[PDB]
Amino acid sequence: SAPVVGIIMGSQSDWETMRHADALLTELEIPHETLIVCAHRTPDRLADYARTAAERGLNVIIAGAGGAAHLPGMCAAWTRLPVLGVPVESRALKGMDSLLSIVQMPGGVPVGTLAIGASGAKNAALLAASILALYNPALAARLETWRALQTASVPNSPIT
Amino acid sequence: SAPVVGIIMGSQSDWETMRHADALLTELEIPHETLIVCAHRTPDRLADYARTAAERGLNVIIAGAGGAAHLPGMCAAWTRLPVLGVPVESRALKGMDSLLSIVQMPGGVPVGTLAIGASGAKNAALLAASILALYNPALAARLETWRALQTASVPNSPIT
Amino acid sequence: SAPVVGIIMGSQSDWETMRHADALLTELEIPHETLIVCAHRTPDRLADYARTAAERGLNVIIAGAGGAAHLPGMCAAWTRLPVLGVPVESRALKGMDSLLSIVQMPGGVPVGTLAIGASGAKNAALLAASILALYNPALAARLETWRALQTASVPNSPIT
Amino acid sequence: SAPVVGIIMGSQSDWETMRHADALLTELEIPHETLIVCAHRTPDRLADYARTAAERGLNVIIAGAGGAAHLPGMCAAWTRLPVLGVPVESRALKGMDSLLSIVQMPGGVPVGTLAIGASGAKNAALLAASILALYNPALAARLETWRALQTASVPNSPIT
Amino acid sequence: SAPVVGIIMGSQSDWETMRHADALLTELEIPHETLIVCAHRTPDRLADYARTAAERGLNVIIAGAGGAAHLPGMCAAWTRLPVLGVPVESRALKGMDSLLSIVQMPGGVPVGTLAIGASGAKNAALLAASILALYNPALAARLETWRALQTASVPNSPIT
Amino acid sequence: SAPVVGIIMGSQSDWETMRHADALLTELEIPHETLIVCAHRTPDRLADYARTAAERGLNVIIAGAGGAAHLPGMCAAWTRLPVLGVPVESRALKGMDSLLSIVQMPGGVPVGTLAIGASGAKNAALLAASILALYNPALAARLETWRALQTASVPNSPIT
Amino acid sequence: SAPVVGIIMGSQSDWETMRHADALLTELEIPHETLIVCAHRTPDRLADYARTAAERGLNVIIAGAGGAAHLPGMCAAWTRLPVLGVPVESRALKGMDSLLSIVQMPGGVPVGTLAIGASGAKNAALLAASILALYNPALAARLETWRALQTASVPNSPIT
Amino acid sequence: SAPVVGIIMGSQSDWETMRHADALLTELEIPHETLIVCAHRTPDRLADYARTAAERGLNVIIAGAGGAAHLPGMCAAWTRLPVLGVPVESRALKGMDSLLSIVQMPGGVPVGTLAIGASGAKNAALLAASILALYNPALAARLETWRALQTASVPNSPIT
Ligand SMILES: [Cl-]
Ligand SMILES: [Cl-]
Ligand SMILES: [Cl-]
Ligand SMILES: [Cl-]
Repeated sequence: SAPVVGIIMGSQSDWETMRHADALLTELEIPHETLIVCAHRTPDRLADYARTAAERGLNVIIAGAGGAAHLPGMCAAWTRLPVLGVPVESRALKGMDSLLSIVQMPGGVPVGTLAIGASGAKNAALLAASILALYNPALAARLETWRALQTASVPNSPIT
Repeated sequence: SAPVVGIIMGSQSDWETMRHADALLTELEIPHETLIVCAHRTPDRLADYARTAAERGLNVIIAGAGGAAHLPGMCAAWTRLPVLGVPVESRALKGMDSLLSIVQMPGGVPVGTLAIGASGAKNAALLAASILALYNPALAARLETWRALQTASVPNSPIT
Repeated sequence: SAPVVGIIMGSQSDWETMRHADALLTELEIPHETLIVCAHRTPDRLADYARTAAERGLNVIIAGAGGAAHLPGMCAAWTRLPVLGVPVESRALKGMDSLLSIVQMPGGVPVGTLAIGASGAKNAALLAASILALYNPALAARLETWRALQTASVPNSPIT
Repeated sequence: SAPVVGIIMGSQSDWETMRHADALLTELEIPHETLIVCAHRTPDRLADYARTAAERGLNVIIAGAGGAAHLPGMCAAWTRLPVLGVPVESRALKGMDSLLSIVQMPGGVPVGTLAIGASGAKNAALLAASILALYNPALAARLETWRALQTASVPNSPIT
Repeated sequence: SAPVVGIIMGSQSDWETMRHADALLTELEIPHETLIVCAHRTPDRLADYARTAAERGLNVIIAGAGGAAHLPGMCAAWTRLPVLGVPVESRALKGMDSLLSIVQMPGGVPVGTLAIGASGAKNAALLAASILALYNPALAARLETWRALQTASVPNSPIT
Repeated sequence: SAPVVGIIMGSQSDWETMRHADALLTELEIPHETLIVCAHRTPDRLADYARTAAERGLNVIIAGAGGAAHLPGMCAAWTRLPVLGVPVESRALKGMDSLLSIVQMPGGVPVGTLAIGASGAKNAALLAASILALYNPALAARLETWRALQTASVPNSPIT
Repeated sequence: SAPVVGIIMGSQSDWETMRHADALLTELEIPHETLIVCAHRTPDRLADYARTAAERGLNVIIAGAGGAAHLPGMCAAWTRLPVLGVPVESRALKGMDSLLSIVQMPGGVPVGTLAIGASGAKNAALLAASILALYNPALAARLETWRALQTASVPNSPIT
Repeated sequence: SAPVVGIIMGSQSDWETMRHADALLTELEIPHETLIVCAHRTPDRLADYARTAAERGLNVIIAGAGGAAHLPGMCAAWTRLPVLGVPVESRALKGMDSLLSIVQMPGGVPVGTLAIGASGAKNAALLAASILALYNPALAARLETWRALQTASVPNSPIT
């Protein structure tokens, strides 16, 4: 069926991180698309992607980028849809540049930001799912089952 | 009308920041409740608030805290609703402690984090609006008007 | 005999760090328990653990967590017992997120925080021992012997 | 009555912060002494203070310092009593130098570290109280009352 | 005369900083335009400004922004002209977010970044002048005079 | 033909980073020279290099250094030419010392600073090319072709 | 008497900090000179000052600067005298840029670095005194008196 | 002959760094001693070492430590001799805790601080040599020869 979440990232090297978002949406049976869109090298591609997202039926955009990470913020500038941002870990500054470049958006143009790295990618997918679950009772039930299994699966003591 | 967004904050001192979220929801005519809930000083109040949020009809929770800011994360631990986190600027570390203790959530329990301070409070309310707009056409139109006015009102040159 | 110290951690991956606390309590013949309790994935488990700790005869809780590290702080919210916090080293931010998330507790709910990593785990055990030694003369004598041996064992010059 | 807690600080300028520890111990009626002891300017005063603390009847030492804050760590070097460290906010680096120079102790000589500033001073006194409460039933009851009042006094909504 | 340098900034609040660039270009008699252009609130205004800059006769663009400062980078995405970036000091993080989000550009789309604040604004105008001076002899002479006066005017001893 | 760009660096160990600047100038057929000049070990060599650069026909200087990185700044003190600075990644502080040592120049003596590491070296070359392209139509055409190919070469989706 | 210590600083604004070095040398009756020398705006003045320091009879140089603080390091490049560096507190980054750009010198050209701000200025003068005291018995006695008075004058308890 | 420089460090693991100081003193034929002295585990050893250093004929102390690095500062508290501090690189925080713990000494008790790691150890030795060279003409000549060879040995271009 048509995608309701869009996962976008600046480059192939981002995929090692963003694949965890993709996996989780697939696990929760959320139809989505996964694309490369680079804010600095393909800025017109980004403009077109973001401003047509709503009319294309997307409900949430998950965007990942590292370094001077402008992809989530510029996506949000062109869409009214909620945009979730994943800071990709950078080589020198370990994602601190990614984090600050994404989370520190000015008032008026939001990006809901998740943790640096794979955890943030997973949680962007989960946050997107909790948003969609507000209107989709079947997904809401799957998400509840997922959260309940997570809780039940935590062991009671460590292995030495 | 029954609140569909809950704004919670750790203390009265957070209100200077979180009032910007409250004002924005009011401007967009989003029914909401605005409460003090402290993860450390009132942990049972928090548990009850978060675990009953969904059955009370809340759709999104906005949570603001500073320092070792645990309020958004522990709220997300007890609800399947989307939780948006606002790092409140702390005295010594200028909200960097607030930011890291909110954004760096483990995979499995997300918090959509906004900028440190008033800007983040305003954006949490806007992000909450964009989530609700997915399934409220009248609100989607008002949000569209809000973003259009923001864009159109930016001056073309500085005043000296 | 019944445990007087509880060592808790969010996950198996924390054990590589927290095992040093366990080893030291065993060395000093301090009866203890070692458990996994995750603040975000098992928040009700945490609530029950912390609020029954005193009646179960625990005297000190040592809690380790990394990233948005909320386990020590939320433990302290539910118990009047002293809670000692160990920041576990995180991948991207090297435990700085862990450290700030733990040490920056608001006035009214304390967590005595130790160094990032294995050193902090060892010192949490030693700090717990110095607390217990205030009422336990045999342990006080063992601790004094331990500190004295540490001092006597420092070499006078390096090996080239 | 003879002091069971010693509060020491590097200088008069630290008092603005450490007075919060003094006030809390007084509120809980914990006999204590409040002194200036500087690791760098009065190192022999420090050596004598710390090495005689236990035989003088002290149970816990609370030590506050800023900058290259060596007072808590060197105090712990000379006593087997639990030492709690308060990072005082420094002018330039806002207590980040204070924090790192206190919390990052080597394994073998612990300092239980609290938050930067007044909050950390208050919490050091509370942590000291929770330690003493383990073997003083009357004090344990007063601490229970203190925490219960803290929890109950948190307002339910912000004042505008 | 037609502008050969464009100074753009995200908002009126940036003017306190960017006015130093404007004053310097005026002092050196470099024809320029000074405009407000916001990457997030006016992204289409930015796209148009940057993509037409060269055909409008601009030679250098100076762009100032704070927080998640995306203005210089997105400007460079759409022009082949040299873009110089001025990190504006932000309230919470003192321009460290501004700095990292401007300087850490991916290979392929450069931004020549100057210091945080007024100094960086002044230097962006001076750097723009040194670029134009390469092919404007009269301006090169005025810049030489400017640097010579700067050097010669430094006092030999402090005034008390 | 005679060099119009000078690439300088403090040591052989900088070459692993600065070679990317060299490669890009060669790709764009920009005549250049590549030298070692160390601000601290050969300060008179630096003084002579920088103050004769313009008369030798250089148009732009690209300077790379790490740690207490003073080579770009001191180069700029002695020339009126535009100086572009590349922070070389340092072992302990990952180039943060390099970055701050270079970008934070006082008003009056500019250094256009690029990203930490290989990306910054590549972009210094590209920034130098965009400066030269202002007066050199053939190079301007090559640069435009280069930017256009960069944009066209970005893939549309990632490889799993 | 001829100066044996040179105090140099980048600008008049540094004097608020460096006056503490000047006052201390005067108190200890160490003949000195106090001058403005800026690495970036007056690089030839710096070269001449540093290379002639030893033949002019100077024994120690104290150098203060903020931001990209290159003054101490470039001074050490041109003299074999010990150079002591004072990081002056900068507006945005609170002297962290000053600190890193001074302390992180390459092996081969040392700068003995003191604390950010007035404390570092005072300590640079004291460190210079302790160096001169090695071969001036009268000064060694005055320094001994100074340190003894410092130690003895520390109060025993805070004033409320 | 009797040692005139003392190199001290907290542990064997510091030797990997401090060996570079030792090597350089030996190269310059400066008689020295090299010892382990740990501020926290052997505080009385430190007190005795530092307060007898001058009467034992030492002229300069070089002290290295990592983490909460108190060895240089506490050494300086007990001696009037110049004390040079080397921040040893720490595992989690890469020596930033070491650096701040050492350099941020309060006014009145100086530590001349060098770079994090091997470079700082080498430069502590060189700084110690420049201090001793003020009174020792033969060493002064060796140091000048050493500095001159360093300068002459810098290559003119990199190897590809
Ligand atoms: Cl804003
Ligand atoms: Cl508080
Ligand atoms: Cl300036
Ligand atoms: Cl001070």
